[PDB]
Amino acid sequence: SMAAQKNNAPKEYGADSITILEGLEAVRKRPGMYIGSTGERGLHHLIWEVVDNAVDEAMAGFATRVDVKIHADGSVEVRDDGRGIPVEMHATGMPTIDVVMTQLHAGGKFDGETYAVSGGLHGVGVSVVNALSTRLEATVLRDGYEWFQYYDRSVPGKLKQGGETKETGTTIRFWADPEIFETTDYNFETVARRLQEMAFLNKGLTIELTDERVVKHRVFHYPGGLVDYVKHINRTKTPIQQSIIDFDGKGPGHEVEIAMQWNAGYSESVHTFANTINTHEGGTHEEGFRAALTSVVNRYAKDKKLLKDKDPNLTGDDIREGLAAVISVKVAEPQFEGQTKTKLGNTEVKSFVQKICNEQLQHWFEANPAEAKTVVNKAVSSAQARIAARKARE
Amino acid sequence: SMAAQKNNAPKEYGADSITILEGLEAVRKRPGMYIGSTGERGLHHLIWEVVDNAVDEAMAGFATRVDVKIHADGSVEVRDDGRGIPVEMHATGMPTIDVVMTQLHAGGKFDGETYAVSGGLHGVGVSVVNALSTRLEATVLRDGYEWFQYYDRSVPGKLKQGGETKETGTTIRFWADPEIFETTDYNFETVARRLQEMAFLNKGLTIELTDERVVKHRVFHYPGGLVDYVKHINRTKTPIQQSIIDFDGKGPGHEVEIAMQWNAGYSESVHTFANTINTHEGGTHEEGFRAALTSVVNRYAKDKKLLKDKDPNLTGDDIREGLAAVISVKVAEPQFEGQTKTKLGNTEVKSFVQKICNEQLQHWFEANPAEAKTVVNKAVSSAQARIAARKARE
Ligand SMILES: Nc1ncnc2c1ncn2[C@@H]1O[C@H](COP(=O)(O)OP(=O)(O)NP(=O)(O)O)[C@@H](O)[C@H]1O
Ligand SMILES: Nc1ncnc2c1ncn2[C@@H]1O[C@H](COP(=O)(O)OP(=O)(O)NP(=O)(O)O)[C@@H](O)[C@H]1O
Ligand SMILES: [K+]
Ligand SMILES: [K+]
Ligand SMILES: [Mg+2]
Ligand SMILES: [Mg+2]
Ligand code: NA
Ligand code: NA
Ligand code: NA
Ligand code: NA
Ligand code: NA
Ligand code: NA
Repeated sequence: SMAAQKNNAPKEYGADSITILEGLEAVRKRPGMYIGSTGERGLHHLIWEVVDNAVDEAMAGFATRVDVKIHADGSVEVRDDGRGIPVEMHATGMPTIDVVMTQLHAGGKFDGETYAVSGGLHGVGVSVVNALSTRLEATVLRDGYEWFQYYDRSVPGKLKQGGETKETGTTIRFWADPEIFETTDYNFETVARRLQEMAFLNKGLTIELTDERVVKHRVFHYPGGLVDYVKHINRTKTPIQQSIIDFDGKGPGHEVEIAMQWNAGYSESVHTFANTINTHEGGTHEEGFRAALTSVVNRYAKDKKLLKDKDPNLTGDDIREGLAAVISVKVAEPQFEGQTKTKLGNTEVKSFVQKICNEQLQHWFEANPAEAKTVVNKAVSSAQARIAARKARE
Repeated sequence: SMAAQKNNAPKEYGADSITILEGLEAVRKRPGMYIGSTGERGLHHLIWEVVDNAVDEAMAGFATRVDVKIHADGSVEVRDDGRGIPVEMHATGMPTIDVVMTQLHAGGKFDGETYAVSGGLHGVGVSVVNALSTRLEATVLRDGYEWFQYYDRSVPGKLKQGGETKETGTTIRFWADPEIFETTDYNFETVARRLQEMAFLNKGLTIELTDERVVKHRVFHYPGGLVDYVKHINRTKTPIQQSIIDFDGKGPGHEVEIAMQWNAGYSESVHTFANTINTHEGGTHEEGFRAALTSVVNRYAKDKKLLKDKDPNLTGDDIREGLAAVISVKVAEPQFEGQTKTKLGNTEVKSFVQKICNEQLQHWFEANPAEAKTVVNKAVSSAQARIAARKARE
């Protein structure tokens, strides 16, 4: 109708249509760019960023312990006994801790001088936590003293010098902003799972988790490393072989350890990591591993006549069904996909991991006929049963 | 030995250990944050960023056509007939096009005034393309004239006014930097696949692709939209039902269209989108869809006695085996995971999509017993065959 008609022509698209966000404004306006979502997944990312920085001190050899506490007030506190965040004035004229807390693309991980091998690389993590917290407190033990700083809705207060101490390290306590997050209710089992991974990947490290909100205490320390991680993955799954396969390899700027064992189950349990970061969606290290494994198993099965010349090749899916594996890459110059680091991008890590897996898995299969035969049996007998059922579909 | 021993104690960790990168320096130093990798996946991301901006003009209703050309020199040229990038001086004192090409977190998509619904939201895309190109040229048709700008290793030259024209729009041509990328060899089929998706999702839009490097020409225009996308997905897969299921729903700040059809094959072919962006790793819209579908099929199968009361429930995997589906969400305030936008994060979109799918799929199953029975048969007979084979494993 005439009455319904409105003056609703679109606004002019000009220079003033283009807005520039300040750094921390960009985190608050577009948190998904940095943490994926403002749901449970993104809330936990705040813990990951702070714990990753403590783990980076451990990987450098300075930290031996990470203490994580979820306080009754919903704040998270992460303590390490590493070198401490510098508090001396930065060239920019603020305390160095204020630089990292308030500036994007600021940090000590843009070269290999401070951390040779680190999960950190963007200079963003702790600034995101500050941006998306109503409050952040830091206690740094350095240069013979305690140092205290706080951030009030991301804005620094005045650095305060405390008492004398010979200890060094960093404590970060943050209050996730309820105006950003749909929930601030951390999941203890989610946090325990990730801290357990970090301990399995760093067999010298101890991590302690305490939840004071009204199991509330775990200690994570696994001197048996990736082999014990696979034992843990297979604990509910019934191993179909007595051995855990474990090997490593080294190239210019990169190393890999792989542990793996097949079970009686129908799930793929392949966990991939770079510099302790959980690359949930995989990437070049997982692709190299998968390529090698499918090649070695098919070559072995055909050589040993376990696969008929007629029979189609075993697929990656056929082979990885019932596989538990951990792939841990150490890389001087990681390429991660985004701040959530879901994938390793390094093109050179694909051929490196593929090469080491090809060599080590070919050797293992050749040297272990009884176990190799059971694994090939599993992969075949499954594929064969799946096809016979599919052909009986009416 | 004594001779092997070196003065290799680590450098002091102080204020000068902390470096701040300029914006485009951060893209060149850490391209993975923005494009995932410097391999083939990241190279193609440069095309995606430029084409997404043209698609955003089409979604706003200003552009009708996107022309993509891969030149013999390895440059990519993207033309749209939208409003043009503003060239007038920005408040910051440079031409507005220079602001978007040189500054991170700068753009017209931080509110809904310029673009109501856009894949763009970070103000980063075109600055990444510039940062990772040795050269970028822009031709803007606006205000009665052609305007020309170039960027030389990301640095703007002087904006030049050209001839008169009543036309409006934007052409971007960029030369991917071979010092950043392991390969600059674009894959025609990779580009064709993505442009085809954009056309299926925007049934009024025409996209043309030309490859002049020494099939070299495609036109993408699909007035049949998501229904014709599903027809295309199932073309090699043998539909097991005569219908394509197609429905939509609307809520405050969001809409969804879903088209789906089951086939005789053993693959899941579910493609999910938000504001035309391909959310390859899914997210809240895919989770809502999956939850609804598993609920509706199990409820239907039990109500109709197609599943014995004894029988275990059909799993999501059982149900989605042989499923072709397209989920297209339109959202005023998208939350994407990272600049590669692999996942939709919006918590409210999960319950929205789940609600619409629950209502529309329950209705479709009830109204279409012959097709519903065949789909349940497929899901059961498969699961049943898979289990019988697994139990015959020795
Ligand atoms: N627990 C810590 N101990 C010592 N130094 C730390 C600690 N946490 C942060 N830092 C320093 O602060 C810098 C900034 O940290 P952060 O913002 O998390 O970025 P990053 O770790 O360098 N990279 P990323 O985490 O990938 O964004 C680090 O590079 C260190 O130099
Ligand atoms: N083809 C185009 N036509 C008109 N305006 C454009 C075009 N390309 C870019 N722009 C403008 O330039 C701004 C910056 O673009 P870009 O750097 O890609 O960021 P964005 O599209 O806003 N967000 P994102 O792509 O998610 O980083 C856009 O928001 C528009 O205002
Ligand atoms: K920082
Ligand atoms: K921009
Ligand atoms: Mg960090
Ligand atoms: Mg864009
Ligand atoms: Na009107
Ligand atoms: Na580094
Ligand atoms: Na210390
Ligand atoms: Na030495
Ligand atoms: Na917007
Ligand atoms: Na136009």
